[PDB]
Amino acid sequence: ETSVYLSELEWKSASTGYGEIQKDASCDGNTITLKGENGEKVSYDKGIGTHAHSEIVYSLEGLDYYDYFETFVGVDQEMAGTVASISFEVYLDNEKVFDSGLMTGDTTQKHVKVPIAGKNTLKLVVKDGGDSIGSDHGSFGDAKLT
Ligand SMILES: [Ca+2]
Repeated sequence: ETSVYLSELEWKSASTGYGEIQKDASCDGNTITLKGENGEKVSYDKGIGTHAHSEIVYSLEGLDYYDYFETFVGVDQEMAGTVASISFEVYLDNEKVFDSGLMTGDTTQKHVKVPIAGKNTLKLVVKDGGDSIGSDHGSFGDAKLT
């Protein structure tokens, strides 16, 4: 495969603040949507939908073929207009490689492209923005190894 969506992979472990970690859907089971730079929604066919506090861990064993982990991140726009407040962190082995800082409902999505050469484990974290988990629907749009 020229690219492998995370939603094709099985995780080593996964926690979430609500429900199921959803493959190719938001945590509420909708098409994943994030806030675009034009103010409008951007919809994603593939991705991972979860809820703060969430930690999802993937082994990269047998996936050393790929150069980058790539995803868009943001508050899932099913929660536009709410108190949603989260941050995204990405780890490769035991170091943080991406940190969005605080993102609320109207915060434009961010793109992640981090190199995975020589790494064995990819960990995705969605934190609760320092308040509560209320409305903390965080989605990884187009999340993939490529
Ligand atoms: Ca929050």
